[PDB]
Amino acid sequence: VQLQESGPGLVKPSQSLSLTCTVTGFSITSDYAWNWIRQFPGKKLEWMGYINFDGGTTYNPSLRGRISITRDTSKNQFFLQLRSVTPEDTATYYCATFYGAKGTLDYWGQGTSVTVSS
Amino acid sequence: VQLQESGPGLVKPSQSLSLTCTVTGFSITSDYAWNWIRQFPGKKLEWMGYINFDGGTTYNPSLRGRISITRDTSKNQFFLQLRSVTPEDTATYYCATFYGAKGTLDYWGQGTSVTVSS
Amino acid sequence: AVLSFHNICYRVKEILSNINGIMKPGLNAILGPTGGGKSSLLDVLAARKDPSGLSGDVLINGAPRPANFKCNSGYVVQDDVVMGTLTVRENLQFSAALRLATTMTNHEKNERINRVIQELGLDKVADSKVGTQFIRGVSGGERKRTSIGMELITDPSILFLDEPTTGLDSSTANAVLLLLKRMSKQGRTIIFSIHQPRYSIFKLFDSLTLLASGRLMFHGPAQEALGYFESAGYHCEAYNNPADFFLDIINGDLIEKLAEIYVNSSFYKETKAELHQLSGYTTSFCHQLRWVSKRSFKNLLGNPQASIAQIIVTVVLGLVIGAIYFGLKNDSTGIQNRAGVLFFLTTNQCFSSVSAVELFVVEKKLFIHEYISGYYRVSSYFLGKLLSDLLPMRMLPSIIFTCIVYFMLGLKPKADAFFVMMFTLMMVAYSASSMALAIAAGQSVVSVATLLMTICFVFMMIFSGLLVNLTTIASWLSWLQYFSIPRYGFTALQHNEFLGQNFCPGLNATGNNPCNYATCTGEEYLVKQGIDLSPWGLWKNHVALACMIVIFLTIAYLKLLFLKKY
Amino acid sequence: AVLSFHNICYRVKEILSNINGIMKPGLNAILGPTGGGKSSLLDVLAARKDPSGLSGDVLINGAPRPANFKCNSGYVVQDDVVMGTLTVRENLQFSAALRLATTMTNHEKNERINRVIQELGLDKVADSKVGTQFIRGVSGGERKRTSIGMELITDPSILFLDEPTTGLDSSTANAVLLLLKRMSKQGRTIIFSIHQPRYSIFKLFDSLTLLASGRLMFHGPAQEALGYFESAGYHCEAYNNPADFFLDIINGDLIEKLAEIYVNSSFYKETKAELHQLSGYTTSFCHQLRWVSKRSFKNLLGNPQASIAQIIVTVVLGLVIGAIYFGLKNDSTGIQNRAGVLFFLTTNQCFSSVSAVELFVVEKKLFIHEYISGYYRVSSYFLGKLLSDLLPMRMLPSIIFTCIVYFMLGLKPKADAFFVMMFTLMMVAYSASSMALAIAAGQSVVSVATLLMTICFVFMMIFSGLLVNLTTIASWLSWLQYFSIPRYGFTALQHNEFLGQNFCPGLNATGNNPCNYATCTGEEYLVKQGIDLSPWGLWKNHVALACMIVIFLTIAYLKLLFLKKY
Amino acid sequence: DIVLTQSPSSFSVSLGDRVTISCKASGYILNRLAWYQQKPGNAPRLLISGATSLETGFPSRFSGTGSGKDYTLSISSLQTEDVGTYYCQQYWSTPWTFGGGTKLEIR
Amino acid sequence: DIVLTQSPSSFSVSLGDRVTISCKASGYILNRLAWYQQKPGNAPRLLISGATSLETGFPSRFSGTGSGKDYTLSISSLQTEDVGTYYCQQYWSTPWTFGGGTKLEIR
Ligand SMILES: CCC(=O)c1ccc(-c2cn(-c3ccc(CCN4CCc5cc(OC)c(OCCOCCOCCOC)cc5C4)cc3)nn2)cc1NC(=O)c1ccc2ccccc2n1
Ligand SMILES: *[C@@H]1O[C@H](CO)[C@@H](O)[C@H](O)[C@H]1NC(C)=O
Ligand SMILES: *[C@@H]1O[C@H](CO)[C@@H](O)[C@H](O)[C@H]1NC(C)=O
Repeated sequence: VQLQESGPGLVKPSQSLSLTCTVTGFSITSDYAWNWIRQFPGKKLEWMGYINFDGGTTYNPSLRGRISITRDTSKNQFFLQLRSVTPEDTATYYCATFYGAKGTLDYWGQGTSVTVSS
Repeated sequence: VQLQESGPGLVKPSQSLSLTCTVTGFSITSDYAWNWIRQFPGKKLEWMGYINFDGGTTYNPSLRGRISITRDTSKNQFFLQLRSVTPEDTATYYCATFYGAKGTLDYWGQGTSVTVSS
Repeated sequence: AVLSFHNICYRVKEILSNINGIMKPGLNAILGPTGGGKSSLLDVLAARKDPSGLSGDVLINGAPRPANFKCNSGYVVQDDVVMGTLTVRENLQFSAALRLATTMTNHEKNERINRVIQELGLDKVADSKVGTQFIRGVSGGERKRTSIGMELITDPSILFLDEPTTGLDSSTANAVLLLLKRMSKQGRTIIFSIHQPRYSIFKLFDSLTLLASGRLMFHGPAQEALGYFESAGYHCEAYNNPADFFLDIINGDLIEKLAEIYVNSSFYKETKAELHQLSGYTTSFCHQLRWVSKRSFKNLLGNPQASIAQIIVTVVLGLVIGAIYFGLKNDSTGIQNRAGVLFFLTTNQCFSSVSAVELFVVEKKLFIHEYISGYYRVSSYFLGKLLSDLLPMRMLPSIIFTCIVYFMLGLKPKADAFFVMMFTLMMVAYSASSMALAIAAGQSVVSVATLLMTICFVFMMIFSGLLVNLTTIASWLSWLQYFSIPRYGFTALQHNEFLGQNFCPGLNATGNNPCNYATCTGEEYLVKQGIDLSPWGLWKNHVALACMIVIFLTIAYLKLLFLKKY
Repeated sequence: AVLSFHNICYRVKEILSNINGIMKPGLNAILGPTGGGKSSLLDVLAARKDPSGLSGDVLINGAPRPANFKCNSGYVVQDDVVMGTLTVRENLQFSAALRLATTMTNHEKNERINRVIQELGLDKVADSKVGTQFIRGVSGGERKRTSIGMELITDPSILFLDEPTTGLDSSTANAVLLLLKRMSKQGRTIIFSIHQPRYSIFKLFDSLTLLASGRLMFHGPAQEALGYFESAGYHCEAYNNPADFFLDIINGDLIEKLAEIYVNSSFYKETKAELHQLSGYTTSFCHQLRWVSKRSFKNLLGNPQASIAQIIVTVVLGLVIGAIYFGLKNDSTGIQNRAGVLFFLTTNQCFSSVSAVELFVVEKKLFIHEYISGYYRVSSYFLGKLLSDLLPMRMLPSIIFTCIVYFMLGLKPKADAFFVMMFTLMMVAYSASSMALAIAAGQSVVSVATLLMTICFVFMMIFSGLLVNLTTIASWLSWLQYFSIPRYGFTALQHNEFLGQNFCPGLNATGNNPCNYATCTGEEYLVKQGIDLSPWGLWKNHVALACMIVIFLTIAYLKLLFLKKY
Repeated sequence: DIVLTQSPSSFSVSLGDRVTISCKASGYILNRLAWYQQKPGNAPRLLISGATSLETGFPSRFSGTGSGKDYTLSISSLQTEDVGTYYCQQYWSTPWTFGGGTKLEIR
Repeated sequence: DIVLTQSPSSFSVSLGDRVTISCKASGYILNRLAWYQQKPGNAPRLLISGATSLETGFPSRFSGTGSGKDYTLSISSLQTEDVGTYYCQQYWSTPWTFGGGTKLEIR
């Protein structure tokens, strides 16, 4: 219902990536699934993976082993942890909301941009 | 959305029973299931059987062979046809509406009363 | 006619060394222990082994053995190879219809049989059923009388019996051998071997050859065989069998000691001076496929308890599945029931076709002896028995499962979908049957192939789509889902039946489906299994099974063609 | 010690009329055709038939036969009943630890073995294995030497052999009988029956009884049997076996004609005047269960290819199910996968328990001869072989399925849910195995029971809950869902595993479920199959299976108890 | 089938009072429970769907808290227009039985 | 996976004109299709769910008529505020691919 990304806007190549989406107005352990969507320049959207409401998760098989999503249920946060980064995925990252019984990405974050250079 | 029963308010024993519920405001071949509910004096409600939107039907196993439900899709009517009547079921009959994906009797007819005597 | 053999070195290990002798017209017999050459010299002289092992020559009246020798001689198997469910009249017509040419009349051919069956003395059992486990038949002393006549059809000069007394009773065997001595005075050169005869048998012979451990140890007239060994250094007491006395010498009251005694014989030198005086298809293809399929069809009707049974099994199990799944509801449980019965039908077709292993394995020794005898081609055998046994005994159950359960269950009540289901069960019955012939043909035991058919199905069964979901196997196993026969039938039956259905009552979902994770229509069940909705996607399964019939029957053909025939 | 039998009219059909004779300590023999009483007078005098058919009396030295007659005499089966995987040292210890008294020392017991095995001349093979299909063992000439020594343990006065020469070679058979005649001079009476002996055999006998078609035809010394038939009106030619000559008179070079000549004999009256000259448990229970479970366990180790093979199949089929169903997803397809594999694991326990038919059926002819001789009790036999064969070979594969597939698939990752699954597959393994002992016990053929186990499971498989939905069967069939072993297992694995699960991603349904027909939790799947949610609903199955174990083993107990032992 | 039970077959309450109606099932329903309110002389009107959700056209004085087999209905501070007849319905199986119904009264 | 295709990768239309965007799938989706509208500089906003239903917050100038594999979107009489970027999404399988996206223009 109300989402907000935050994180470092720049990173060295082949080091790490961390983002944080702090959900207000709802409890992230209640209902929904919570997922990450990135958007490359030369716009082609690409879905990354969701964490369920009960801690289970499912990742896009294109991003094998490089991605992991964890949560902190104490303050309604869920964390994107992307490792061994290439300078190709200097995309715009989004945290989003999936109802499940309706099936659509109902709510979308404000959106942050990450650039991988040196 | 808008239902209305009609039929004979009295009948001889062991002959027949016919009712008619003319649905306005909707087409009965579109969405819903359509069913009959009778209510005995000394109030204990009792469900009888539904006809689906596609002509299929399912009857209460307590009323074996005595009931049959047919429809006329030309003018949005569906017919209750109850045979070999006993003077015990001099109940109040209702035509009703079942959403299926919500699961509740959402709409209810005005209600007619049938008495079996001589 | 005479045989004459000289300097035979047969190998696989040389279990024969150098054997010399002629066989005049009379009664030629070969005695010895079972480890010796009494069973292998016979197969060499009847051209039944590999000529790659043979070294020495075989001459007939001054002429070597032609390619027509396997057709101009009679070989008789030890156990009966006769059609035990037919009669003796029908069997000898079967042997006549494939060995004599097509020039002769049925009046001509039946008189030749009447020459035989009157000579064998089988007039009282001339139209009697031969005998099975389930049929009281002709006694075992006359089954042997039947089988010898099967080789007398061409009226050959040279007969090869293989142990004509083993298995009979002692009083039974004297009736056989006195017939053979009555056959001998017709001029027929009779060559055989006995496991431990009796002196009442031994008094009827004319020529004797004693073999043990791959060495010629006597060959001459059977009258002097006792008198030769008294000069050898052994004494025969009174009230002793001379034939048992000969094997008493073999076991030591040694082999190479007794052999060189026979080289220095007065009888071997008469034999050695004899050999140097001498030394120095049939029928059209269409006609064969009639009579092979005609014989096996009577074998199918003549054995009711293996064929009428599978009709009864079909109807009874067909009624039970009609009773449990009585008319299927279009509610949330309806998908589980409809995909339940269709899985049960396709595997019932597969797992019951393990009985097709019985087809080529039980008839194996009849197949081998006939093809060397050359009654037919292997192309003609294979197309006939499929037309006789496999084709009708699989059309019947797929109709009876179709006719009974289709209206008790209340499946999709259209005209074509009744016959698409009928055709689908027929192909998957053939496809599993063809795989059974692809494994069974060539082997001689039933149980090893039957176990291997069992292992092959339970791995095919996992990939059918009911147990596991096919679209969520990891991609390095998902290539296995094409090898599996019960997938293609079950995919076809699901496509025949879930097209115009609905399963959420009160909920029209086919225009829009709100509240998903629902499986509210037949397509949504059908796509989630990974199955195409185009009408190609149905018939793709049928052309798949039709290819698997052609591949497996070909593998079945080549294993029969490239079999070790000897 | 002498026997004396008189006026026996045995019936089932009187296949004996009136047979008279004594049997001196020597070499008593019974010759004749196989249709006669050459195998039925023997079983009467050895007390192996039903005493209801018995009419006459069987006396020993003036004393009639006690119930101690079986424990004081040895009977030797025709085919070898020896443990072909044990050595001869092991079998003779096994026979000694069950027949002799418990007061004897092992140092006493070993010497009693050592005298016998030296008397049989078996010191060179004294620790060699006897022989199986999968182990090269001692030849057939000394398997027979082993089996006779198994009945030489008690040093009885009376021995009963059944066809000691049928199945051996002729050079082999003289070695057996020359050993027996050396036993005959020591004072042990030997009673046997030979199918068609030789004159080298027949020169060694001490008394002869010629039986055919239920009539006594000769009794006396075997030397005076040839001269009697010379004086009967026949002639024996030169070079003839007299034993063949004796059966020559049977078949007509008539039965009642030849018997009446024996009625007017001077050999008959000497028998007649002699028979009127004379006329006028051991071991406790727990000791029996120790040695029996010891024997079948070495049989289980000694045949690895029937026991290692079930382990290898369990590991391989463990890994493949581990590979196909690799970690399961909590999505819409998760219900189809989880309920798939749990249906495959339960039914794998049932259909692999068809090999338990092999347990009592192959051991049947060994079970009968050991119980009539009385090595044990039936209650002691049954609790031992359950402990030795059935108990370990079902605990092992249910752990091997449990250890492999549980953490590959990723089932409910708790402590007890690992063990509840392990315990459940153990219980359903016994219950299917107990049903195999319920049916296969008492029968002697394998294929009828192996068919019948396949029939019962495929009807049990339908009602298990995956094919048909158990809540919507018509009510006059829904009582059959209690009679099926795989339902109680498959319900328990479903109850163990579908409790805290969810299957609609993004949708918390366990507080409220909008948009039904959904099956968005484990309970809504588990109720729709008709399964309780109480913790009793889990363990209701285990007491249901355990009651089926006790019933089926009781039926397995009683069918061995009421068997036709004679 | 699934028979239902409203063992409080009647009540005798006062205005503004918090009353509670229990509905017991003969099996598991898994929140597939309903509530209807029948005034004398009319058709039954839906009150609560799914045993927790509430229908548009009723104040938030009604609330259902069901779990497993023991489903219940709570009316906090009932008005005068809440007198009538209440029924509970399972819609899990096909023969959709109702409860016997209870009838509120004012002392 | 299921890859998607919007072969009209661009347009050049006029105001008040009826435009139509096609979205082709690499399999069956069975109406599990979506539509998003991304203005330049914002997050994607949901337009049509289930390939026929429409979201609260949009006029009824948008409509989707999909069947089988060929799903489409129709904008009748587009305003100025309907310029932007449109995406189609399958949510049938798990790797939820989107379409490549198309971008309307005004001549
Ligand atoms: C009406 C009654 C009737 O007649 C009848 C009714 C139905 C059927 C019938 C039922 N079928 C079937 C079998 C299985 C399934 C499901 C698959 N499940 C599930 C999982 C699993 C797992 C296994 O584990 C790998 C396994 O394998 C077992 C373990 O193996 C290990 C081997 O290790 C040994 C080591 O050795 C070296 C097997 C299985 C099997 C479905 C149908 N198929 N046919 C057969 C019937 N009779 C006859 O046809 C018949 C024949 C000849 C006759 C002749 C004369 C007279 C009458 C005759 N009648
Ligand atoms: C379901 O509703 C749609 C409306 O979009 C209609 O096309 C269809 O005919 C309905 N189903 C049936 C079976 O009438
Ligand atoms: C689901 O929601 C209910 C209330 O609606 C709550 O009790 C429960 O904690 C939620 N599920 C999980 C796994 O948190």
